[PDB]
Amino acid sequence: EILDTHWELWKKTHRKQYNNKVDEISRRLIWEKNLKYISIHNLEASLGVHTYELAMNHLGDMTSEEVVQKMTGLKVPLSHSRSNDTLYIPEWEGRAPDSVDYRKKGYVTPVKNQGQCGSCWAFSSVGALEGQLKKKTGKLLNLSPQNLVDCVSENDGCGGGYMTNAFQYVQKNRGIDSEDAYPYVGQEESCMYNPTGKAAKCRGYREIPEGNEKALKRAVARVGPVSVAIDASLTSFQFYSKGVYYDESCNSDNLNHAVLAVGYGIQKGNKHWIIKNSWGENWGNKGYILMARNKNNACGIANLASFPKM
Repeated sequence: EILDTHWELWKKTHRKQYNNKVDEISRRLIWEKNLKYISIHNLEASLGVHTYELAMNHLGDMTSEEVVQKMTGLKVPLSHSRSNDTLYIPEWEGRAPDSVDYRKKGYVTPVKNQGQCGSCWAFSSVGALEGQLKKKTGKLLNLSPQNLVDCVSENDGCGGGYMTNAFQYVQKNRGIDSEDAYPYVGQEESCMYNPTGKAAKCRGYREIPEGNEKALKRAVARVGPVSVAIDASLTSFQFYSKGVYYDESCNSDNLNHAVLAVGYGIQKGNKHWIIKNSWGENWGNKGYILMARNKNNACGIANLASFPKM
């Protein structure tokens, strides 16, 4: 009931300003809605209606359609399907483990905050484009998603874009800078790539078969981090916190987010997919979210995946 005092706490805790009480008391009202949702959901879990738990994050004030409007970025491109093309990837008749995590392997890097910009496409590519720089150079550094943002003329930069276009670019341009020499700002600028700061390179990419969650599983185990696309326009997704994630409402045709599969595995009876995100370290479980695996292609986890070849 003392929500009055707390909202302030949750306010100060973050960078909540709200200049002019106009929107102030408004966002706070929405806060109560979400907070309300969490309460219910987390109760339906204790009973066993769901298999995951939710909690408040720096996105309490915002709303579902909002984030899906200013913190996504995916831009499903034109046709490409073939299943025998040049960039297609047909795993070889070998064997795949039972569970892998590319974090314990130091193949992944800390999570960042794309911010209020459709930099998901760049943050997603700048992730797999990293896991390789480790699996070939042995040294893992943090590339720059900004680089692509204001350089990949074929992508709406802060306005939207795809991944197979970044891999293509980073390559065709002869190299991608490094966040250490081109800092992300989250606003769209002028391509100021500095060759004198090459961090990685590309020689092509590969599109994982369409739908094959099995192909997704082997690719990650044989190649490493894999840039994937998903449907992140659900309240359950936005307030995730722990446990495997599965909402029977996620759509396989509404792809609006691009994340990174840092491996897979099973947990407490349910399989899963370990995914790194770009919504700050506060979101979910320190930045990653366990997404149901081998469960009818939830949120289209294996609908539009791909990775670069260093």
